Amino acid sequence: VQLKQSGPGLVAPSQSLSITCTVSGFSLTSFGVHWVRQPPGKGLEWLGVIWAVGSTNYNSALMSRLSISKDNSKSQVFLKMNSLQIDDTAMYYCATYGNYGGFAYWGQGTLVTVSSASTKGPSVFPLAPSSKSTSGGTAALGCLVKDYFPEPVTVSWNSGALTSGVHTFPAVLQSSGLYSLSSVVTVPSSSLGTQTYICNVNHKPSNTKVDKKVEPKS
Amino acid sequence: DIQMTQSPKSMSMSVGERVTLSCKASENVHTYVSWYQQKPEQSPKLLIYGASNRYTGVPDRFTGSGSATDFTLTISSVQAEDLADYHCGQTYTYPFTFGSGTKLELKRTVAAPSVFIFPPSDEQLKSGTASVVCLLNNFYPREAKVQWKVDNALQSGNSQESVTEQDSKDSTYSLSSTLTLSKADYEKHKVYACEVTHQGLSSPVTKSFNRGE
Ligand SMILES: CC(=O)N[C@H]1[C@H]([C@H](O)[C@H](O)CO)O[C@@](O[C@H]2[C@@H](O)[C@@H](CO)O[C@@H](O[C@H]3[C@H](O)[C@@H](O)[C@H](SCC(=N)NCCCC[C@H](NC(C)=O)C(N)=O)O[C@@H]3CO)[C@@H]2O)(C(=O)O)C[C@@H]1O
Ligand SMILES: [Zn+2]
Ligand SMILES: [Zn+2]
Ligand SMILES: [Zn+2]
Repeated sequence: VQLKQSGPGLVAPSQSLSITCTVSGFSLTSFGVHWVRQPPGKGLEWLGVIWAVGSTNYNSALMSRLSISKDNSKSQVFLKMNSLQIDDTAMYYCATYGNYGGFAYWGQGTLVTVSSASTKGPSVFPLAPSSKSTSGGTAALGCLVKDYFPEPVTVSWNSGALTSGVHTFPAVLQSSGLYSLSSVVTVPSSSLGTQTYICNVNHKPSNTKVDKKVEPKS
Repeated sequence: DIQMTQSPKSMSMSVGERVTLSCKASENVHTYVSWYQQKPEQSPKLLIYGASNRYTGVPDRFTGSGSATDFTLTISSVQAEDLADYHCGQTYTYPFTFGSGTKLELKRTVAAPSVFIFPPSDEQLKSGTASVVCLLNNFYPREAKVQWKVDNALQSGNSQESVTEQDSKDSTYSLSSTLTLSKADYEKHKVYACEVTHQGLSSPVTKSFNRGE
């Protein structure tokens, strides 16, 4: 069983969003698919369901602006919402009970931001290791991911080969209205000249992909 | 309509202790209650459905109970891997609704932060801005204070900070604070310092660099 959703992105207030959920491992003629959303640091909210038989039920608070449809032969379910409000900003999930009594299977989520701002890819700067980022045999280095919008960004190190000791911090909203975040990793201080460390940034809303080598300075 | 109330909002337990999470319904929802686990950067995962049925692959230490309006999730002996937000939901009647979530964190021994400082990159300085980053790595408990100083002047209003969720491997936090100046202002001063207060430190610790070194 798998549910895969379309990508995250920005939409303007008063306009409309669309999300596609592509399912595999089960048939839409036997199982209903629901939509649920989670505003960024809050709880879950159920939006509605299209049942296997094709009828729908919606959250009464939203039903005037919500539509769920599906294409059985393409194993696709569609969410549409219009007259968007700023507080429609949320992580949107497709899910199904499957054969269970709760939401047993979930899509990976689609982060939808409702705003009149621009989409902007980030600048990526090194946080260079030095004497001032070393504590005995352990050194810290990182990368600053600055001035992007909307959320989210993905950060990996050495394309994901390096995961131990990585801390990617929650982004902060700067006074400019753009996000900034850091990602750091700690490594043996003796390794700083002997290993290549690259931060990989992916900003899907803009298709910005940047690789930044992080080296000691002189 | 049906409001689900989870309590407490947060709790802190030592490893090996039994954890109890509470969820209350504003109307009788019989046994149509589920519990979900959610870790950072992950979708929710089903733990319990039908109030008491453990979902596939869920460890035996997780148990659900209750009926009508009072529901409980217990973790018999909590482990590091259980740090997460926990959500309850009712599917008894439309619209289906969820609680607001309970955050579970772990207690451990006090641990002082390692403090690191990073000057702005040359590439950023070319563009007209300077970000200075102070990193507090692997500390416990979460409460900490970061004070920026520029040529001994205490700064206010020009920094932002962010804290990670508690780490499953060692139960610590880390914190990053960014001080932002224009290139023009950055070039005017020599000393940039962050001073850190934490209960694991005898006295506040300072980490600094000098723009002319
Ligand atoms: C493999 C299989 O058997 N597939 C089924 C699927 C499958 O079971 C589901 O998709 C889940 O994955 O279900 C199919 O049937 C659907 C469909 O028939 C729709 C039509 O609306 O109904 C679905 O059932 C839901 C009920 O509509 C909904 O009311 C209940 S709420 C939970 C409950 N049991 N409450 C009891 C009291 C109700 C509230 C009460 N209201 C009154 C008394 O009026 C009150 N006092 O408030 O949830 C049901 C789902 O759990 C049904 O599952 C499908 O998808 O088409 C058939 C397919 O064969
Ligand atoms: Zn760490
Ligand atoms: Zn009953
Ligand atoms: Zn100045």
